[PDB]
Amino acid sequence: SIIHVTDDSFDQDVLKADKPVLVDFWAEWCGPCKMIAPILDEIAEEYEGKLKVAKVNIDENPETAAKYGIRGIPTLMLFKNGEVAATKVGALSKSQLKEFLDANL
Repeated sequence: SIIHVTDDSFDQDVLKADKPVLVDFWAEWCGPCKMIAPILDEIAEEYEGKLKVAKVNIDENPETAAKYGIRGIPTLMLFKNGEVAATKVGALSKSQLKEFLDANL
């Protein structure tokens, strides 16, 4: 399950979620973001009982990019309880992403 989230919906969709949310900050000009997209598609399904996946295009959503200090991408941020539990900057492999989630969920 993946949702596309905007500045206007971030509070509802991410901060008020009933499950942890992995936020993928991306943009069109980001090659590594495209390389990790299919991995996130798989992770979203495999972790559906544990996690919600959200995508935020940073060019279209400057408020959220500014608020969370998103400077380079890819950046992934795992939210729990309305707060950032962990941040990863730069691409990682599927196995690396699972390590990150398993430790930080």
